[PDB]
Amino acid sequence: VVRTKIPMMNIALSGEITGGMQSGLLILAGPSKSFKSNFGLTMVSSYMRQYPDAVCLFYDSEFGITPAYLRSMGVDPERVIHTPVQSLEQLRIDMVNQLDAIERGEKVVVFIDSLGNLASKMTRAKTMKSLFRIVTPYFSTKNIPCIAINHTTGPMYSADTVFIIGKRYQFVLNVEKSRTVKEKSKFFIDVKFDGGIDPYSGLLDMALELGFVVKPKNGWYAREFLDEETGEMIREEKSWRAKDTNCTTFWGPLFKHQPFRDAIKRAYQLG
Amino acid sequence: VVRTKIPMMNIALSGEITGGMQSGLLILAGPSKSFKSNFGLTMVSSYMRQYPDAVCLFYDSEFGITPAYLRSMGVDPERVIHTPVQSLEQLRIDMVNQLDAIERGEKVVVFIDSLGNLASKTRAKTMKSLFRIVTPYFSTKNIPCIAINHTYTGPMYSADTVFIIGKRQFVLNVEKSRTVKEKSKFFIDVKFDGGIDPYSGLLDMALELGFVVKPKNGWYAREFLDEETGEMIREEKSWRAKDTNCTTFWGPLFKHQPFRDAIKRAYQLGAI
Repeated sequence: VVRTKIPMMNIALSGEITGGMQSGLLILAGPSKSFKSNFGLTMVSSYMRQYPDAVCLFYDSEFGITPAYLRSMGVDPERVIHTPVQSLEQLRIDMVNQLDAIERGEKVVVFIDSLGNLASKMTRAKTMKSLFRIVTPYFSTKNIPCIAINHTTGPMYSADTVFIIGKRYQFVLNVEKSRTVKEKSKFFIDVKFDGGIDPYSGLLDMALELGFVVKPKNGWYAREFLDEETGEMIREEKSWRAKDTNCTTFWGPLFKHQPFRDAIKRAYQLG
Repeated sequence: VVRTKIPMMNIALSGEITGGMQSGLLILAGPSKSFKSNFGLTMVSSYMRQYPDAVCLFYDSEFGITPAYLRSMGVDPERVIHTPVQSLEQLRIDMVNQLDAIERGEKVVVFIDSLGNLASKTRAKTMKSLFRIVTPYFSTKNIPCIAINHTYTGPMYSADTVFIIGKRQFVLNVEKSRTVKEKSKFFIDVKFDGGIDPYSGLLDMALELGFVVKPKNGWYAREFLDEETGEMIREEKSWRAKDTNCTTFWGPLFKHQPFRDAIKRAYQLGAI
């Protein structure tokens, strides 16, 4: 299990609060300036923190991510193998050579920033499709994740997972394709004006849908917990404003409440 | 006024919880990979947020801070005038030229990434002149300048404000300042996720000032001053450290004038 710091991301990835990223190709797609490559980097960073052992193969065609940017996202640049790329053909040739030099068990995350601005060498959609069909088996055989950014039967159905990200500050992530999560699930991702990626994103809304948080007064919020013995939802005594909920004293008891975790899996996780 | 989201850094800058950056040359110094430029970007970002008006004059000798990096720190790259520099001479030239072109009232923040890798064309003497050359513009035109200087009569005494940043989590030493006592130490944390913690140091400082105590080990309680009895009154509940990084914890303290005052007294130069 490789989970991130954002419980809403873990859900989008695995269907559960306690889940995380899988091996395979994940495409993060959407208009540019929606924080896609930051979400990508959060994932790379989590992988590299879980495995001090790991390296990141970083195929770069944008040149916006530098050592300083990586450090601020908590990625060690010393463990990043940087390959600038100017075409899909070159992307394919270099990925295949490196994926082939890797053994099952080695920790390696692939991050591609970005697919949509690479020339084949018109025939772009075709070449992109066959790049995916060529690299995806390696991801699965060698058991590694690959996160690809793509600024907006199609090529992206050769991927294992597709997130489409849009503007609702506030982002909506739409699960277009997944092995683990119901297609078309919508998750809310907040990015603060300081460019800060809220780890409490979407929790309060979701808990409100799932019943585990209610609203005694307008703009006030209360938790409700299922008592196994009496089959009733028991409110807490206390009432919170929305801003006081972004804290572990608020979320911690719910995250620990199995019914909350189960209501999330049942709402989102596949088969 | 221009405060930031990290109170500890509003205290380092101005000696109080409610203050922030002022006009002048601020140097951020210390070993590279200490989060100086993030720390610097945080201020550039608050300045530009408070003044949707403002432009950033970005003097760049490192090329580590790209448009994307800027956006992720909340600076709009469209409002950034980017100037590559390869020497102090060249940097002096462009700064004087662009500083000169500005009328008072125009909002401008200067960010220099960085100073220590620039050849002159006696490096330290060339540096001191540049400062003595540029700093009158900052005061006249009322603009802040944040300059990064990596460590691998000194010129730094020609700055208005010097922060030395090192690893303790980092410690910020105020080496020179108009507003806070010299040698003040502040704790800045950066979490595993590259997260610039806005609760940096507040716990240590409150423990120092006596507004937080430890009932048992690993537990923390707030104390408030009953200003009529002069007594320090504990709150009912205790909290582990991790429960404290929340507005529900710090908020009633930030509202409590005795806590605000204890902070000025420990950090703000008395004569303000």
